[PDB]
Amino acid sequence: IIADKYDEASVLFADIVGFTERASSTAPADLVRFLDRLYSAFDELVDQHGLEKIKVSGDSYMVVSGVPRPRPDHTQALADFALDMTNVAAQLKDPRGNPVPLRVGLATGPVVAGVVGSRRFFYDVWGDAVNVASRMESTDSVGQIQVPDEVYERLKDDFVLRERGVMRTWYLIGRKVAA
Amino acid sequence: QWQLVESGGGLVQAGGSLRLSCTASGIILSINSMGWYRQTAGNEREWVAFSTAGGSTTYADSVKGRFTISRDNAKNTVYLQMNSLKPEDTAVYYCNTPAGRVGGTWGQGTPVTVSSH
Ligand SMILES: CNc1ccccc1C(=O)O[C@H]1[C@@H](O)[C@H](n2cnc3c(=O)[nH]c(N)nc32)O[C@@H]1COP(=O)(O)OP(=O)(O)OP(=O)(O)O
Ligand SMILES: [Mn+2]
Ligand SMILES: [Mn+2]
Ligand SMILES: [Mn+2]
Repeated sequence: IIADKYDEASVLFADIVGFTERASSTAPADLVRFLDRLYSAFDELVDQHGLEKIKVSGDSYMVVSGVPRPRPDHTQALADFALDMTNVAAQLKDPRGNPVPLRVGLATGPVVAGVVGSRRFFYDVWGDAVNVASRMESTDSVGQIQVPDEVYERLKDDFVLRERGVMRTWYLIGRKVAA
Repeated sequence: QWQLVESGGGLVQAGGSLRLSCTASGIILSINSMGWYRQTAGNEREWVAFSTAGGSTTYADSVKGRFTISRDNAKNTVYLQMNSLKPEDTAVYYCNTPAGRVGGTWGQGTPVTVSSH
């Protein structure tokens, strides 16, 4: 009922590639153990970075930066988290020794946030940056972090990005070693 | 080879101070996150301090205000200054990247003991 508007925020959506095929090929107990280990790592990483996980929807995972506490480096902070996230997914092997490939989408812009007290994920975030971020994950290529121009312009001096081959998007490659 | 060797541990009495170092070789510190963890035994390694590549720091509630994590990119090393040490802080301390933590690749760590000797 109570909605709060944030002018600046950055939103991440992460989604497992091929999880239907994984879930159909894995015993239910081992699938639960795999997902719990992956999400326990993700949850730890979120609090380590001081961010907030807003929604976990099956094999989807939504993280916000700048809400409820605004920070001037909200886009840069989410980018460092996203790179840690994909590296965690790359190093975390199932009992078969295969990584769990992700699609990750990042966006920045205004959001609205509110408390829905009767829910588990009782703090909801919606709005422009959430809608763009979901688009970025939706159309992402396997294993990449896809971002729009507005994110690119905020990361380009500290991070390496490559333009994806009307809307132009970019792949977040990693942190610059030196400027 | 990719390794992380901790050092700086030892014996201190309550209220004392220690400075732990974590030297990294095989990775470039400036593009990686680094965290410090402790294993008492009543649990597995819990994280107490975390430093991102942009310089953000966060700490566990139990140690915040008393511990400070910091970086030295030239030496490719991360530090944990420990102040106002308590018996509850006695543990083996390790450093690790997020990838090393989920990968289970740990160094041998450094012992920190808080008592009277
Ligand atoms: C064996 N697993 C299940 C058992 C019972 C109920 C659901 C599932 C299950 O696997 O749910 C997941 C799919 O099978 C479930 N699902 C798949 N097909 C169907 C389907 O035909 N009906 C229903 N109800 N659910 C389905 O959606 C979920 C994954 O959606 P994504 O969009 O993330 O797809 P993805 O496989 O990750 O591919 P991508 O991300 O790489 O694009
Ligand atoms: Mn998926
Ligand atoms: Mn869980
Ligand atoms: Mn999904």
